[PDB]
Amino acid sequence: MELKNSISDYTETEFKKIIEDIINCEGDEKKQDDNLEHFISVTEHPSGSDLIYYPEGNNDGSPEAVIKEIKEWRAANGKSGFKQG
Repeated sequence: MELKNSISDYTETEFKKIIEDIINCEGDEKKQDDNLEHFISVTEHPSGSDLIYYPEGNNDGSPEAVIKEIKEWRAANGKSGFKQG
């Protein structure tokens, strides 16, 4: 989706509504796919959907641990996470 063209225009909680969008499925699979491009796009986070469909043991499998790994990946990579919340 042609949403906020970067993570630093996201906040952690706007990204939650996208990340929750999918986990719930506010949609028809296709809506998750349309997110899932976007979830690469803003993030640069190389896994994409691997944090969502193949999650590991840091992961709570909720929208929380992905937001975390997006913060934590971006900052570990030296990059901007979302907004300063």
